[PDB]
Amino acid sequence: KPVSVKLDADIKARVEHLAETRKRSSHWMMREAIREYVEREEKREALQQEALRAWEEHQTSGLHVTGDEVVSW
Amino acid sequence: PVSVKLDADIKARVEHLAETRKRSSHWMMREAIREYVEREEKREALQQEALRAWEEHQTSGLHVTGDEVVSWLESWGSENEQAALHAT
Amino acid sequence: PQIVFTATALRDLERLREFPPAAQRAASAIINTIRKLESYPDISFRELLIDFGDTGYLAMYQLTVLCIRHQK
Amino acid sequence: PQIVFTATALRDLERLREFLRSKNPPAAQRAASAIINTIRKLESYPDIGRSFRELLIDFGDTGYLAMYQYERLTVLCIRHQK
Repeated sequence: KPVSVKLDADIKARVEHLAETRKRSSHWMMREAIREYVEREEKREALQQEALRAWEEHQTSGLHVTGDEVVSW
Repeated sequence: PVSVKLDADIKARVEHLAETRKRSSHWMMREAIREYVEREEKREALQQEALRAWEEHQTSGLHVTGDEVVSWLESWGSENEQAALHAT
Repeated sequence: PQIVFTATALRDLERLREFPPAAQRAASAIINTIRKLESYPDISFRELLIDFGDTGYLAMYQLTVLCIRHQK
Repeated sequence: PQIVFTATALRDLERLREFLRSKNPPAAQRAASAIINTIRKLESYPDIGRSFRELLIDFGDTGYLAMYQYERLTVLCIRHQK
């Protein structure tokens, strides 16, 4: 399912230069660059949700802490 | 500029991700390539300095054995440490 | 600051505890981490670092509300 | 194989050492063991990576990257910080 992307020129030049070296296609080039991005942000914004769910559980209940001295657990 | 890319199901994970962190799908994709080419240009750099390092070793011919640096390394952090020599 | 801890961060510690000097080892790395937070909270919240020995852990927080500390 | 280091790999080790000082409290002795493990696992099953390949050496905070070649003495060239 093709989709157009406006490139910053100068990069496209750096994109196409690494394609000369690696002896691969400028298309498969970015074809990975998109995967490795989401393949990383999918996990990072997955643990963001974990910590964000903890905030939801606190912002609606009690808690303890001080220092090695619990209070309202 | 203005050239097109085509992905498969991955674009769905993109468009879904380009909605969670509420960002532009078209923007996100671009950051991907920059981060990529930046990382990947640094990999191409490590290649040559690796490749060069060799070319120097093949010409110079000098080296150190793993045992010597194994000998060196086992004294790291234990006050009386050591150095490294250079055999030919 | 008051240096608070969440339930999700509390159970992430009990997860930790289970896993040889360690009983009194990694505990010291967190009490250091705890008390340097009582002064320097660093700085959108940032879950701080944590390193002792084998590998390091990840205590995310925001009172400094400490929510979730996963193994990285 | 002979497991040989290059001059470039020795001084990547030197940079490395002189660093850890201001790096991990006692991970100097922790990084050292990781390399000797990587050194003597090259002495045996010599392979891994990506016509020579690379090899990652993991220890504590983060890890480094050994690069090496070959047919009877895996010359070890370059170990930068990744």
